[PDB]
Amino acid sequence: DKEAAFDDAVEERVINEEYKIWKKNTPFLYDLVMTHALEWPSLTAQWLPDVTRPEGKDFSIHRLVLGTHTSDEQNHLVIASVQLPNDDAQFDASHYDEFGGFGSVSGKIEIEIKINHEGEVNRARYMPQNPCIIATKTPSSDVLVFDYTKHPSKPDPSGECNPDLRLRGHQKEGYGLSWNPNLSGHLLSASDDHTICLWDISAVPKEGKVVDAKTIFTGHTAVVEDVSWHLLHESLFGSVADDQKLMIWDTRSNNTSKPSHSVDAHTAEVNCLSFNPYSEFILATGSADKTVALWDLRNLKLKLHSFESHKDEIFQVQWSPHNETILASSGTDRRLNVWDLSKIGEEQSPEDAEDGPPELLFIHGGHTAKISDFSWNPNEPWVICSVSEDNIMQVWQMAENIYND
Amino acid sequence: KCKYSFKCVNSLKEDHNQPLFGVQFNWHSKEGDPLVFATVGSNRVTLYECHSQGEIRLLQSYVDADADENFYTCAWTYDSNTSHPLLAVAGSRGIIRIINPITMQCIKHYVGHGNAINELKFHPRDPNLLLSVSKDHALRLWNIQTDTLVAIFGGVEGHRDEVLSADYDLLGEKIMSCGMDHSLKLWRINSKRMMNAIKESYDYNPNKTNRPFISQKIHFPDFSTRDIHRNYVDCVRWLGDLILSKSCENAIVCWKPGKMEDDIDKIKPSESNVTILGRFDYSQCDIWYMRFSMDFWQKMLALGNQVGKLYVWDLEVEDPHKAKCTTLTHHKCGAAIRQTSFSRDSSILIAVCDDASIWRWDRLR
Amino acid sequence: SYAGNPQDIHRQPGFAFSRNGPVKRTPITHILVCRPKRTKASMSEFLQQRTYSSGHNRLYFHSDTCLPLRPQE
Amino acid sequence: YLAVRECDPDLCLTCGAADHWDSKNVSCKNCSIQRGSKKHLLLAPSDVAGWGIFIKDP
Ligand SMILES: [Zn+2]
Repeated sequence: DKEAAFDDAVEERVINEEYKIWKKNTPFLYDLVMTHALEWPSLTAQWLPDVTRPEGKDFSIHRLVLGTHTSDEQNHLVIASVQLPNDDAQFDASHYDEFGGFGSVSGKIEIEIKINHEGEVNRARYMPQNPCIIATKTPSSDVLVFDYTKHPSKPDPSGECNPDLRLRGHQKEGYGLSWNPNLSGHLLSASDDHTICLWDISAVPKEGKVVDAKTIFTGHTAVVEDVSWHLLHESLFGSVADDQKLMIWDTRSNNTSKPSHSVDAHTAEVNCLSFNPYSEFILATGSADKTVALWDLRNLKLKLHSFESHKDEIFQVQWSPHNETILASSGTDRRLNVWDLSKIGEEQSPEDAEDGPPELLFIHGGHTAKISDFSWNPNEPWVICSVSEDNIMQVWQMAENIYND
Repeated sequence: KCKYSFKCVNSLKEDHNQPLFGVQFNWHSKEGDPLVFATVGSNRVTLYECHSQGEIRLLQSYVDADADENFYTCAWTYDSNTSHPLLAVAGSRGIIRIINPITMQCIKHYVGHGNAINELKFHPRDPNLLLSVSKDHALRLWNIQTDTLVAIFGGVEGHRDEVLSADYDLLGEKIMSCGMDHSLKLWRINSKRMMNAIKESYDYNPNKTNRPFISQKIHFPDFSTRDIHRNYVDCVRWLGDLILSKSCENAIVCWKPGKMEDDIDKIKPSESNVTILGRFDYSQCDIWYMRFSMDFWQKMLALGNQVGKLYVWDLEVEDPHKAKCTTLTHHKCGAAIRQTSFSRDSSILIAVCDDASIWRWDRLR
Repeated sequence: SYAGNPQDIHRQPGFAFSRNGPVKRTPITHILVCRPKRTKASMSEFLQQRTYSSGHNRLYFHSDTCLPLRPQE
Repeated sequence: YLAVRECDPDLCLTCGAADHWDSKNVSCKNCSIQRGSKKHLLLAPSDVAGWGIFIKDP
């Protein structure tokens, strides 16, 4: 209706004003503020583990996998390289321009390899064991696996580049993908066709254009939105779908219909799931009920401190690997809330209660559209790469001053 | 001496109390539908709907006071596939807004002009073509259906200065254009290239093509003249095959291009002599940016005056206009009239003032 | 002002910022907070930015007229 | 260069001002303006005032 359109316009105006307000709290809450606007709109993010800090160049060679989610103009797959201020940050150093601590000019966000894609790029999950290979999800029934080394750079004015490795196991459009850090290969994808499909990958055949699905997990009644493995144990993973069940499935269980863990864990739609390597028991999951709840593997029936801070469906959750009791979540409410456990179930001052739950520690509000993906940096302590639907990729580090003394 | 007699019926005023420039009737309303007219002024545009028995009522009002906006033109048109009237307003920032009173919401905005739009007219055969004369020393033709710039009239030898106003021929084949360069240069739309461009714009799709629409820059006009008007010209009409352009000389000269016996459609571009045939003379009409609108039947031509008087003319009797005709005076006419509009049936005439105070008249009929 | 795609700033009414679908744009990178000093409270603070940018972060126009030049063009 | 001059095609022969007329930029860098080859420029609202030209390539 006309009133609905006017309300949406007012909402967009207020979102813009809130984002403008949030931009001002960059230094007092973050260590670095790096936001890059990709030409092709970003739908996913990742952090390559490559690093290089040469003498005389204090920056570290950091690579991040961007995305491409425009309708159809020679669809690509962007891979760029970024830097880091390092210990010698040198904010001014009387010579900042590149800066005195890292590259602040010329190739700040320069693109290294741009392999052409066929359709849309949903996820850009790579294999940490062999960072050369990168998998992609497309609206078609097949997945795309590329290689930024073998494929030439400087794309020609053409399209439909052959990735030499297409994983065709799905039926409808997909939106999930995850690799196995423990074992090279073993990529699984959760799609919209009420199921999650996994590929063996690993030692894929040379020029393996046609790749069938090694395994398919069809146990959720409603549409799935994420599928993530377990860092500590590679023999199980969790499947989360719109059906009110953040199910966890153990691999090699000879049961593709009944998940090992069948606890509902919610009364509404659920669209996110992840765990923590340092804290194996900690496992945050996102949901439409705006009540993302931490769970323990040993005791899942009992409900721990449900972080009552979301306001919409949550599509992406991830706990910080380096720390011990740090978790985070993001979804359609365009907020990246970072949880905490030390303050959970403990007394607090009335101001702390007014600010929110003590367990909720950090919340990131630097998005205008729905959050597509977010991930911590394996090398840097607090650097996080979060992306939205407004073709904005954000690289920032949560301030560690709160964890002082 | 004339056979017409209009009488004042009703009048009103606007909330914003600012000068009103452009006022036109809804000629596209057929019989049975009561007359409806619009008016502009300041940052708040207003409509009106006056019934019989000397009663005027307000239908709708709008406002655009978000920024320092202004409005000058109130060209009337309609949508063929929708069949609701539309009103065109532009100025200040130069954005052309197509207001839809039926749904009470703007339909389209046009940007690209280097300054404020001064006048607007609509093409008779195809009601979706708008003649926009911008102040950036150029004139442009807009296709409303596709929202594309059909042609940019002006260039190497076109529109040395701002084009104040422009008109259309009776059949829509030849286009006149006055301006501030003391020039009555003319751009025909009769060339085969004009037809090709119009057809391409009709079957154009900006989404389909990556390249921008190839507008036809008509640098060289087909016919231009300077000697007719010593000063800048701000009004022009097409009395059949003749020209009824008007300037600040308190006269609307009725002239014909070229010699006497030569056909107008066969005039060579190199012609450099003009002849004057008619000239309607009044007084106290030396202000700038004021427009006149004649009746559809061409028997009536009216031009508002700054003092407050009104003039009507007879343009159908044998030989060009002569004698003195008659003048219409209102009891409460104190401001400056900037535009006048008749109805499709020659029975209703409304004159706007410099305070958005419409004065509707009615003929005996 | 609007912090999204500059292409939607001049779009026609009924379609500007309507979020109908993906919109192509030019590449750009922004840096404004280099490194906080983590200093202490100072009264003189109560009593320059020099941001870093790269690439194209605006909407361009055609030379002939004021028609907005698309990134695809 | 001392005289601040271009390279005449009929005089400066082996320099590169005459060979390969219908091609890209010649070896001699003192012939770009004679060939008419330049760098692409764009138009946008200037961050200072009015319009400004932003070069597409470094
Ligand atoms: Zn030489």
